[PDB]
Amino acid sequence: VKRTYQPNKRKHSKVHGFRKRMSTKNGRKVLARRRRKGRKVLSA
Amino acid sequence: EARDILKRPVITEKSSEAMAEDKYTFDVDTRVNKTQVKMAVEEIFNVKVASVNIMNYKPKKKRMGRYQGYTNKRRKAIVTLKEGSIDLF
Amino acid sequence: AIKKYKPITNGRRNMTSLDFAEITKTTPEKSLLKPLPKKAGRNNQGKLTVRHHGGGHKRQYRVIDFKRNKDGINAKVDSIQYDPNRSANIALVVYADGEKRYIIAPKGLEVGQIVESGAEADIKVGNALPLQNIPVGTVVHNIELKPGKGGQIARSAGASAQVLGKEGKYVLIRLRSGEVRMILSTCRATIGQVGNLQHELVNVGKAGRSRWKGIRPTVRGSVMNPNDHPHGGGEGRAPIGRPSPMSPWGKPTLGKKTRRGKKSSDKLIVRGRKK
RNA sequence: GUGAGUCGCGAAAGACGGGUGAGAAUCCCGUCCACCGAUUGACUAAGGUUUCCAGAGGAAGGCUCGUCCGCUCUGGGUUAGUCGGGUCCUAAGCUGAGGCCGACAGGCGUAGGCGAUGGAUAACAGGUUGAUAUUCCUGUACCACCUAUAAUCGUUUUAAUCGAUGGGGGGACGCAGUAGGAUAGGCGAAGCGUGCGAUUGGAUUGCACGUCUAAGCAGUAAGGCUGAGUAUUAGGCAAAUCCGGUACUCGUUAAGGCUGAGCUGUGAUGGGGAGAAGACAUUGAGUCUUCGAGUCGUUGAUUUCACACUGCCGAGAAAAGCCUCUAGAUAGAAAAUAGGUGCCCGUACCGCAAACCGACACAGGUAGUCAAGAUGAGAAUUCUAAGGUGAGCGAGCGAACUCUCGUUAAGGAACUCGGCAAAAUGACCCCGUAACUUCGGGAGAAGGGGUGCUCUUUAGGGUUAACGCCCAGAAGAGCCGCAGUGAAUAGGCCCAAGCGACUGUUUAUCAAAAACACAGGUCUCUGCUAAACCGUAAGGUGAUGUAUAGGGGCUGACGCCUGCCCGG
RNA sequence: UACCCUUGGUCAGGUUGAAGUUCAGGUAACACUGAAUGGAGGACCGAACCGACUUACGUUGAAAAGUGAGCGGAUGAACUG
Ligand SMILES: [Mg+2]
Ligand SMILES: [Mg+2]
Ligand SMILES: [Mg+2]
Ligand SMILES: [Mg+2]
Ligand SMILES: [Mg+2]
Ligand SMILES: [Mg+2]
Ligand SMILES: [Mg+2]
Ligand SMILES: [Mg+2]
Ligand SMILES: [Mg+2]
Ligand SMILES: [Mg+2]
Ligand SMILES: [O]
Ligand SMILES: [O]
Ligand SMILES: [O]
Ligand SMILES: [O]
Repeated sequence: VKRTYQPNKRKHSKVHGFRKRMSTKNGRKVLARRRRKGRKVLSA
Repeated sequence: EARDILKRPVITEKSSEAMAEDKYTFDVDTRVNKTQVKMAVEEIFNVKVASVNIMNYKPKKKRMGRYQGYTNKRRKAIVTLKEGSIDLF
Repeated sequence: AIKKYKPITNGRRNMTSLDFAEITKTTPEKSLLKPLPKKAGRNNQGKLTVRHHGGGHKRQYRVIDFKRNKDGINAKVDSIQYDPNRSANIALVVYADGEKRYIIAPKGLEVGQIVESGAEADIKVGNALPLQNIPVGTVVHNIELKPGKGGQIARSAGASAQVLGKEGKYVLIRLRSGEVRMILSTCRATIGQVGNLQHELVNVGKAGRSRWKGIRPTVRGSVMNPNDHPHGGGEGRAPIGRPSPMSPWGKPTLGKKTRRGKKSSDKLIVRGRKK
């Protein structure tokens, strides 16, 4: 087998990273929930 | 200025061997080019060429009160000499 | 011509391919070339719209002057070359002025033969000139429908149109496909059939030789399951139940007309024979 | 809690001695033994994030114990003008001023811009720590740049001279195949160091070593120039001494004109390296100041060094650096000399694994580089170097039963749903080889034979001045054993039939097939922002396409054939 | 995981020996003949690599789909970073 999640940075500091989120409407809303809810981390 | 460019000295067995060829080891404030250290340490002691080499370190972990936390960042800079020498000990 | 390949194994038996006797060099002119990524039949978006393309081999864009725009100036022909993206083999052309431009090859062209682009360039093979001046009863390639665009007509392998006659404005022409159209009097064209004639006797021979091009497979409809295609489903094999054999997207194939009768050139269209 | 002190304790060869310690099958030390060795070895990328090293500790973790660890506690470790990357370029793709579109959101897209797995790019050898090395020092080198200094310029023209943001050249690319020139390492020797055996015997007799960079001067094995030179110019948006064209003198002369290039010689190197006890007051006399002393010749030879050459066709990124041309800048440089200036990131460790993904210290996967010796065609196989490991429970007994391996006389598929499995065949050479056939094959058909060591005689071929060094045949004559490709790795075959023509793919984790596709055939659509299509629309595919072209349906090589019915 | 794009990398060793070329043969000239050359194939054996055919094992497993013994393809419609 090779299981899912053969990991990497660039595809993870891309897509789920910030500047994608804060370069898109929906993502800005997402961040609004992860702030309103309180969290020690974003983009992860 | 010299003040916020030199934060600490460093001493150890490593530096002790280092002082054979007239080397030294300081820790700087971060976000400092290599060159400012040269002209500034020059400014403060009048010692010079034997240019600098330098590194960084990533911050480790530590548990002192069973709560997680990290050490502080550390940029270490290694100074070496050709012109007299300096002792401040 | 086409040289049969002696059968040595299963995947050569019916094989056949060209001889390449109308070629003088192999490596092209760097300059006129131009690069070309591929798409595999799909959009600006990324979705598949046309089916079964892609998989193939890499290639480039050899530029052509279909306009034959610069007129009067005699030219010569110092080389032939090969062109993957079209059936029709292709010629290089040293103009009088040192320029260099590639042109689709008419059958029966001689290296060192000279070919013109002008009004007063009297008739031969290759020469470029309008339709009004040409006589009737002649075969012509690479007509433009419109002044100054770059021709769209008879541009593929083999023979080409026939001029049946002309008014002053507009001008008739019969195609291969045998179908008729009124064309402007002033559209630029040329004379002589196109080059390669036996591009179609090629028995491609083996599955890969569609992939080498490339194209890729197409699966039937009476095999799939009934979502993906209407004919599909059915225990065992599948007679087409419904009348009017359908596309995957409804919309039959078999006899249905799809010319949209509001188009402006429908007056120019007379005597529709092939479609 | 019960189950249960029961199943399990996660493939594997360890043993002994001496220490330690409160206490040892498990810790350290050594000696022996065994294992891998196209690897359980060595080097880096992704990845993880301090696991790295020293000193202590053993509460829990470790599938046992544990005086130990990749666990805890304290302390400490990662050095670059030249290395991978950025201040250089670019495709796919992403974003995209103005702009076109959409109920809002937002969607499309030009200009430009970001984005490497690719292109260009200035460095090497040794030493060194418990832990870093092309980063430190030691020596020797290189690129850009500034400052200082002069041997050439002379309207700032043109000339020395800068030069594009524009014009040009090249950079610049496929796949397969054979042959060749070089070196890597290996090989066996008549040069060097040590040492002569206590088991019968032997003494040219045993063992190990046999190097040296990048850089700069010369040359250089093989290739290349549809060629060199002149004049002109209907063109390369403006210009052009450059390109491209066109006409001529010289051309096939190869004179070798020019180009690029393996690698070699020399210095670098009266130096580093080094088999070296023949070296001490000394360190555990191990050890270190210390002196020891060699670079020869042969044969073998790549899968490394030119997509170079030839052939084929399925017709094989881009841009920049780099070199030129002018428009233009501008008084008027700098040869070779000295001196200095040279940024950010990363660098520790594991990296076929105990540290990554896999919930575990898990018998899985995990791209890439190097990859020695005998045997062999070979990266196959068997045994070993280099080096690394002894697999984190073991001691007893040697019952059932299960599993894994080996054997079994007589018979030989009777078992059986079915010769499932197991066994037999198996390498090299030689003889020979039917039906049928789309003439290619079938065909390794089948069947059958030989193969060991010694001695003698002989063919030979490559390599050399020759010596000898290699390579692999024949003939005879002999010896042994049951057995001579003595072990290991390596095809079971024949006949007949249906289905399918192929080779290929498929139901990831119960089906790999007679299914799907396939080249071919056929019908219908489609006259070009063509039809079909995704979308609301712009827009874009189709398509750098233009009816010998593109889309849809059905059938499935071949060749013999493809009947009647148009009422529904 | 499935396709597709751009860009790279990989595939020991051996066997077979077409087209074409050329030497003679041979014709009025071509067909055609026999040699030598040349090295095509979704060609043949067969390790890497890939895959999963049969069987045994395991089946509160070593593993939430593998191992061992054998097996098919391996210059192409191949594989994969
Ligand atoms: Mg003991
Ligand atoms: Mg090119
Ligand atoms: Mg070539
Ligand atoms: Mg890292
Ligand atoms: Mg493992
Ligand atoms: Mg070997
Ligand atoms: Mg019998
Ligand atoms: Mg029987
Ligand atoms: Mg078809
Ligand atoms: Mg094979
Ligand atoms: O094979
Ligand atoms: O094979
Ligand atoms: O094979
Ligand atoms: O093969």
